[PDB]
Amino acid sequence: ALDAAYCFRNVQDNCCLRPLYIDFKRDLGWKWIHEPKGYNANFCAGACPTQHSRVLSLYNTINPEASASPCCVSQDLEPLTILYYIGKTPKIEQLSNMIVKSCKCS
Amino acid sequence: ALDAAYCFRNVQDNCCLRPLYIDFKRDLGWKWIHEPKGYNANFCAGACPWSDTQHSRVLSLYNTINPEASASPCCVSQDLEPLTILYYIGKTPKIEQLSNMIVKSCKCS
Amino acid sequence: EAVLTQSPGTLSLSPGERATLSCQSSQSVYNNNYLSWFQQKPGQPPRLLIYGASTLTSGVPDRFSGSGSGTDFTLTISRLEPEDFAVYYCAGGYSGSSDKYAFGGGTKVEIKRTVAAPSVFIFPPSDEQLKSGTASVVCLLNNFYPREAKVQWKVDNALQSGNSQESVTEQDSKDSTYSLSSTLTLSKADYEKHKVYACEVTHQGLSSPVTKSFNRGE
Amino acid sequence: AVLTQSPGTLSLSPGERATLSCQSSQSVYNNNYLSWFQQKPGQPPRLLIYGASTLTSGVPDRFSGSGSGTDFTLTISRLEPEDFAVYYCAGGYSGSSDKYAFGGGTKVEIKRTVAAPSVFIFPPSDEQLKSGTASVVCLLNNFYPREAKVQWKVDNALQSGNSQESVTEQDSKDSTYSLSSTLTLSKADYEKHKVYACEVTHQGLSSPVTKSFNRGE
Amino acid sequence: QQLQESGPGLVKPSETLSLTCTVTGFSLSSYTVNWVRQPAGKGLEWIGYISYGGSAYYASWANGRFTISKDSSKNQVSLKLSSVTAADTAVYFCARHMQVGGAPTGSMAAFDPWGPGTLVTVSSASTKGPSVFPLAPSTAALGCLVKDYFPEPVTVSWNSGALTSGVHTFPAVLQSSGLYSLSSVVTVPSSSLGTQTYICNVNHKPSNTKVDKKVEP
Amino acid sequence: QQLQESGPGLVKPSETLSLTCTVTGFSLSSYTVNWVRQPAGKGLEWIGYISYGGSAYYASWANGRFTISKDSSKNQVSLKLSSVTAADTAVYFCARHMQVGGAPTGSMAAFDPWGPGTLVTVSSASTKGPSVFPLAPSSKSTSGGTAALGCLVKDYFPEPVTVSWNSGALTSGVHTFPAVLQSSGLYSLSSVVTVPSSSLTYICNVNHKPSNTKVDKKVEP
Repeated sequence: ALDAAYCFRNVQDNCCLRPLYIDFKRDLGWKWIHEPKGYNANFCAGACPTQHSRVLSLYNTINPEASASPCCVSQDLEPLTILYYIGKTPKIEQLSNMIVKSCKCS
Repeated sequence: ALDAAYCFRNVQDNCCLRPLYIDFKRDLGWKWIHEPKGYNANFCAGACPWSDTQHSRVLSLYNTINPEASASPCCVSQDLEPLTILYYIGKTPKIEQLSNMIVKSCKCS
Repeated sequence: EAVLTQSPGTLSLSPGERATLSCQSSQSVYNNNYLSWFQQKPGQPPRLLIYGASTLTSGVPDRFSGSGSGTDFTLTISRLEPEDFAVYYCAGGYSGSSDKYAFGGGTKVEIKRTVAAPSVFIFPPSDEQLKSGTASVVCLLNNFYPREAKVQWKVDNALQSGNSQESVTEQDSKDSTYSLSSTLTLSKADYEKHKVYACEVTHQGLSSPVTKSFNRGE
Repeated sequence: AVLTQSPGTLSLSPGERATLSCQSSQSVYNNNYLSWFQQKPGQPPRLLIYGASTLTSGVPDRFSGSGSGTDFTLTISRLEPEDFAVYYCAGGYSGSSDKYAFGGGTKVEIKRTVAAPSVFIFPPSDEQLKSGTASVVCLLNNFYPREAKVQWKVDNALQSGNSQESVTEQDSKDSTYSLSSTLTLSKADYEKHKVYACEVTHQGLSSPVTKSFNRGE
Repeated sequence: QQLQESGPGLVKPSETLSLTCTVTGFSLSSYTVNWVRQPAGKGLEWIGYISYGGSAYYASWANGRFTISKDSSKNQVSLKLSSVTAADTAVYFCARHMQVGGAPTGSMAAFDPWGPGTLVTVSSASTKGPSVFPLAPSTAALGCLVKDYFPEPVTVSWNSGALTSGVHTFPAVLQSSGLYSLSSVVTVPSSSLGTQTYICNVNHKPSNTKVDKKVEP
Repeated sequence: QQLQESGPGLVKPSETLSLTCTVTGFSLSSYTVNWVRQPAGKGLEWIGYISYGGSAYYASWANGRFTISKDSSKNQVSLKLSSVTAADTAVYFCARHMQVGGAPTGSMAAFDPWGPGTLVTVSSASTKGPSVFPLAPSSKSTSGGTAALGCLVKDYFPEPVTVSWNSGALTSGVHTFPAVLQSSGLYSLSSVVTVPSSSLTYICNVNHKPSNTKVDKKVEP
């Protein structure tokens, strides 16, 4: 898969997961989160040399007039657990789809 | 929202659903498929100036605040649908459901 | 990858005659009908005539028609009009990761006329040109037919090679003939070394090669 | 986002402390996205300091940066002759366009003891005299300060608007300058006169020095 | 309904060629746009396309030297060609696929409309006016030899446009030197040599040169 | 770790400028590459970048005229400038962000390494090679018996010319002056050297890449 394990120590130019650390206060302007201060959001990027993308890739070779060319984009997303305060009361929340875990050419 | 109802009415330069008819024998070389002869697969294409997931909104915000922007968005599939087909094993008919064959909606990711 | 061979290279016909142009593809075109015909006039882009082997484009006269499938195609002009003398190209559409389309080499539809031997003329280098450092000897073959003609340069005895370039005009829009010029280029020093300069002309319309000559400094 | 660098120019002796200011119109990202560069003529800039105060690998200890937010300072504690350059600051910002911007630069010149130029005059070559133009060259070699008055005289007549000057950068070690003054005349005017003189006035010379030649011998 | 190619007249070898195709009356999201070149005296050669869907395809001979792309917001299709040689001298056309992409029926290798074409000349030679020489008569023939000019476009007329019959202006030839050369001739009654003035009017616009020569026995 | 700019050198007004920056020793998927220009006698100006992640960002003054993109399969970053003007004459540099993108600590507005820079002259004028003339040696009778000699490199366009002495063997005491723009629209410069008067073989190696000119002039008394 195009994940952290495959991509991170193997920096190449084709579609891959790329590291991105985001600081909540500095980068997003989200001043309310207590923990963590930031997190590894990551992103997908690179060249692209599902069944729909596989049929599009075959159609683009067989038909003289190709349709769309593939994009490097997020495949699997993961939640991020945070700690914030409502007054002086602690509140743990799982924020959905905050992290990209793997990429795809689509 | 970037579906056939919205896109196939006004040809827009920005991201969204594009019609595409695929003939199995002519376009894919899949000569063994008895039914259907082809289908409306569609595709996604166009400029992304347009924020579906929390991660996409985060990246979009980060790209404006950090001096060093990360990735830029592009037009890709959002909702997919299967396609049922019919083929024969000798004279025996076989019905199969192929998942994620049709693109119903697009997004900027 | 795919190659479209148009035959013949040149088709010489009179207005009113039937024209048939062939196009043969090395591999079958996509869907056996991805083949179009185009006409091209000088200084203009190509004009679309027929698409999908046999469908006439709007505004194209009915005298044009196309036929064929797979690898063998023909364009027919039922009765040639004067405006139909032009270069015609076929274009094929193909499967692949490259070479989605290809054009054939083209077929020139030329105006037919009688064999005409050229009127030959030789021109020695000008007084003005010798003043620089180069010498050009010009041989003019005026208003002939067919296009094929041979020019051999002869200095004293020696047949020349690599020091001449020839140029042909388009068919004249009044008498449908060609005119050819061949220029022999030599340096001022290489030119003063010899005396008799001759243009030997071979054409269909000549019984024996024609010679026009001068003695340097006449 | 505008970075203002001050002073525009500073001239200081080897051993002195150079203090360069950089004022950002808006806060730099994370208050420390400010870097310092040194640029020598015809060369790409050299990174010195990053993150307002972090010294780049191999950069001498005499360079140090400080400040946070909007007010930044580059200090060169014990100036060396090789430190002549134009110094630039660059800031990092949030935004849809101006992610980065450079300051206008501060030119640092090294002060040295006044040195008079060695003066040479070169007639036009016979090669050039075949064409229609005659170039007469005056060279002012290894002097300080940069200020120098060069006057051309052709048969004791002062020349005006027919000469151009060019100056080298300061030398890396001795801090001196060199200058060329070129008098352009038509070959016909050149061959109509006899004495060609270049008169040099400089702080290192008690009175002007003239270097001349006579065309012909 | 319209396409217009634009580019530089000349490119020096090894440099990169950039061409634009400005589109009017149709959407680039609906139609595939192609590049087709035509070297002097040769046939049409398909280079590649940028599809209605954004996919770029090229001829196998392209060897990755070409990039075809588009910008819908500007109604522009681009061609970028790197490491340009003399073999790249040609008229470059942009041609639209006849029909919209994606339907059960395609364009069937039809291209319509086409742009007028843009001439690209790859050469290290510099813009130079021609030297024209008479080709003196002894029916007689006479003419002018329009030699050593750059770039390609020259116009030749006789007697200020008045003489048109029997006029034959030959296609130019590219010489080993990189300069062009052509001849213009005219057959006239031998009896008119001496009373009828014969002058060849040569104009080379790229160098602003206009030279007219009398041709007499 | 290297960056190297390539460009046409001379561009006609209103035409498209196309620059290339060839990268060695680092991946474009790890680092952002910026374009910075510097007009003659002016300061550095950030034009924009193509980020490690593929995002292009430009200075406000760019006004859509610039396009910065990359092709990591060719190890190349590009800059495309439409409708050039005299105002676009400048040295254009390629400069990398100091650190890899996306790490908790960014590059902190630092750029390193930089390319050597490529000069772009926007002009209707054509390429002209120089004439190289000697500056015959002028000897000193005392003060160490030195002699100054040189070469005048006259009437070339566009800039630059490079001058060396005795194929690079002679470097001490060499003063190659900045080029001056003459009233004719062509450049001129002198390169001088001080040698012992006692030794009076000295050749000045002149190279004008735009016109493919290479002159080896022997300077003698």
